[PDB]
Amino acid sequence: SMTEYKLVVVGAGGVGKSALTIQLIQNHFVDEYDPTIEDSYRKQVVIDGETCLLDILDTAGQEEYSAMRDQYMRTGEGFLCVFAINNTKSFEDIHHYREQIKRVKDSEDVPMVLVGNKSDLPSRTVDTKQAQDLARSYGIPFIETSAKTRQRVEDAFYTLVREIRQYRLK
Ligand SMILES: O=C1c2cc(cnc2NCc2ccc(O)cc2)S(=O)(=O)NC2=[SH]c3c(Cl)ccc(O)c3N2CCCCCN1[C@H]1CC[C@]2(CCCN2)CC1
Ligand SMILES: Nc1nc2c(ncn2[C@@H]2O[C@H](COP(=O)(O)OP(=O)(O)O)[C@@H](O)[C@H]2O)c(=O)[nH]1
Ligand SMILES: [Mg+2]
Repeated sequence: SMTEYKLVVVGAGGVGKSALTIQLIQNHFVDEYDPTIEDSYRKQVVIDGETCLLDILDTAGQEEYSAMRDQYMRTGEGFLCVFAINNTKSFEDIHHYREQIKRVKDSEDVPMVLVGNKSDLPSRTVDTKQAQDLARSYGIPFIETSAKTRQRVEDAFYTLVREIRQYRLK
């Protein structure tokens, strides 16, 4: 009695895609993780009484054109779109990742969660209000996380599972 969920973590270089994924799977914070390493991680968790197998792809994709990135966006069921709260450019980049995914899916309606990572850093440049407004405009949840302190790390991934589960009924 198990359900699979294929999750893809996307976002600009250095926002904490790897740190978030490794904190969820391995319960440690990576200080200086090779920016080019792209790996999948599988873990069983219980969410809302369901035993879930999470298959998570940690992407490191800054290529403009990539057959393999199109393939993982076709295969992925839900997308964690991560920016860093101290990097305005990473926040502006979200629009481009969302557009790429909608194009591959040929759908305006795709399970996504907006994640503002590095909430432990004091010098914020992205107002929580702007991030909430962007998420509202996309019709998706918004969560602020810290891969360093584990704040809302499970919540971000488990919220994305909940989004996928609900879309499966629509
Ligand atoms: O070759 C790709 C790999 C496989 C694929 C896509 N991108 C991959 N790497 C990222 C990449 C590679 C080349 C490139 O030019 C651009 C991006 S795939 O579509 O054929 N397989 C997918 S899509 C996917 C989603 Cl959407 C969610 C969860 C998944 O597990 C998943 N998978 C299967 C695993 C992908 C693992 C990333 N890899 C390798 C696989 C082999 C290895 C070495 C040993 C075990 N892990 C290194 C990582
Ligand atoms: N302070 C803080 N640093 C973080 C956080 N997440 C990641 N980092 C750091 O930011 C850098 C980039 O993280 P990484 O996970 O490699 O980013 P990726 O390129 O998106 O995979 C590393 O130096 C991490 O230690 C966070 O929540 N808080
Ligand atoms: Mg990385």
